[PDB]
Amino acid sequence: NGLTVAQNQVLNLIKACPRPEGLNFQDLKNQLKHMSVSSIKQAVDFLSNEGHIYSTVDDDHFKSTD
Repeated sequence: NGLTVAQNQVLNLIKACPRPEGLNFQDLKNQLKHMSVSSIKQAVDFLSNEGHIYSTVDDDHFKSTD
């Protein structure tokens, strides 16, 4: 899909979560234990800007764009 392994790791987790509130940054850290905070943030920022994910009504959680 053009995304890097890191970007896909983050996107796949967000996609795989059907909960209405989505995943927060702590959830990402907890599930991507081999990825640094900076690397996760880098991937999230990219996915957000590209439009693959968005921040929910709650200012700190992430969901996949349908």
